[PDB]
Amino acid sequence: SLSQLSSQS
Amino acid sequence: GNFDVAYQNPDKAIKGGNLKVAYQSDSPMKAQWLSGLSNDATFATMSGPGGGQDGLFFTDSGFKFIKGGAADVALDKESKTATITLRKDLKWSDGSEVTAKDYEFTYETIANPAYGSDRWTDSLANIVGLSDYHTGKAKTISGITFPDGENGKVIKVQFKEMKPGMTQSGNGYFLETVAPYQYLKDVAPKDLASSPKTTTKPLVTGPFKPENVVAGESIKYVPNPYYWGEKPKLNSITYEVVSTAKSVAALSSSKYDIINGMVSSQYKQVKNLKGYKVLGQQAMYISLMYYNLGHYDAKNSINVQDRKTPLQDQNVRQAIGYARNVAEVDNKFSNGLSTPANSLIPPIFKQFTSSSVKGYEKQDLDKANKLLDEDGWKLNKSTGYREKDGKELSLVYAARVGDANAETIAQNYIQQWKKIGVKVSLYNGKLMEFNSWVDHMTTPPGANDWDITDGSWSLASEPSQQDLFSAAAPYNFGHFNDSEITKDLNDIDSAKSENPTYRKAAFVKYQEDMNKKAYVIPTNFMLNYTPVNKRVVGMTLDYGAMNTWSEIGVSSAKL
Repeated sequence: SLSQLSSQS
Repeated sequence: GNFDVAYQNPDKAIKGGNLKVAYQSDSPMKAQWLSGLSNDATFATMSGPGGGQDGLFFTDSGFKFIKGGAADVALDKESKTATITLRKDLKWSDGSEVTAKDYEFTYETIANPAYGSDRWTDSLANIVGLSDYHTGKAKTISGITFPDGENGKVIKVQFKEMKPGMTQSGNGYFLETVAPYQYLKDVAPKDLASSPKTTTKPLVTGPFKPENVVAGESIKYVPNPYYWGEKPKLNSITYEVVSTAKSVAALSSSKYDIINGMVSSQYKQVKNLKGYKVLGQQAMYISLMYYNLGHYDAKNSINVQDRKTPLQDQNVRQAIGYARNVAEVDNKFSNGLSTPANSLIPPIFKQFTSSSVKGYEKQDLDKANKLLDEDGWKLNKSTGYREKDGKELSLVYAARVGDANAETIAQNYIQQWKKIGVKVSLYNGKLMEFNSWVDHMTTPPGANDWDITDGSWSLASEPSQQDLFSAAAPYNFGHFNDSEITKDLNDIDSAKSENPTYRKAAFVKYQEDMNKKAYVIPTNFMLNYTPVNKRVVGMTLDYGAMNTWSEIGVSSAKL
């Protein structure tokens, strides 16, 4: 994969 | 805990299914089909049916590179190289051949600053003649070579030093995607990021192609006729958004077959819903608490730790970390799907996790109270907040938007910080919307007016964290710079870390230094879940399942 920003918490 | 990773439907599939997928997100689809120009998890997932942003390599269940995918990659220690071989029958969706230059173009779309990408890393400087190309001292990448020309199917990447993560995906020492050079070459490098040819009308390599793309909403996938692998069973997949408030209403309505990325708190509501099987896996994920400790100088690509704040003192960082009652929140709201984190490495990389590492998973008001008293922050018994040497201890908390509990959780943490004598207040007296949060943190140089914030991630498939926290990293949103943490990050990828006993230790030290230095406070590890409708066949979350989009199908109408 690759590093990706999430909306989660 | 333990779910099913695959829904094992014995009912065989029809010829022409119309699958209806969705991803939970309260912000418009930020559609970008070039891996190197994108930094968003919602669209990483939504690009799946179209070859997951044009990734080349198949892998096993532990993300180790295997043969069989769009390309193979042959590492060699003596040469210090990676020989990448494109399939002969690997073409783009318009029918054009995928060849050497397309792979190499991916390196240009990141390394060449004209395209305005955020994804360069010191890791890429490990490739020969690539750093000079990046700074503009050489007009080509000497390390990257084409044994049988630009139209040929072989690329040879010569490295300076080999690295231990090179056998695994997401390592960041070499790239794993292609860009359609022919289709894009005549668009101005600076224009590429926002061009329709890389947003609304792209070329793809995956099993399905985007026939239509409704910007900030949806994609209609139909089978890509020029796909190398198996013929898909489905006629068309629609991948949409799908907000948090309407997710359950959509599942009860049976509007979607699959909904990826649902918040942990909606699981108790979704479990009860029949007509769906709820799968789940260990999420490749981490949530954090950032401290603004400086800025990023882009001219010199470097983190500078220069922001003036009490959070520059190690004790204050720890104290604020020890205050939080995460365990409480996770039990009260997260249905056993989020576990407080003890460190930066999530359990999915089980080799490198260890319960010898204590972090901030246990509430310790009393230790925090001390830590602050011992750094000259004395409690003002009149007001109940700590004052040091004139100034009151107060910080701004850039909390983000989330579920129906989002608001209650943020105010809960203020109480906790109030309990240890710190006065926290929300950024602009309101919760922060995501896309605006992204801009505020991700855009250089860095905002000036926030002290604390939260920040989630879908991590790379290789445990090394050089892209997030290295000195040159633009994804270091705290903007700390510490020669010891630079040494830890580096020692994990050292020649000595080929021996996995050694690297096991290098990762531990990293995790213990990173918790002790407390520049970032880890919040939650997380177990994924996806509700799959009972009519769907061949669905699975199994990593190493390399043909899910080809083998998946339906059986009529949804339950």
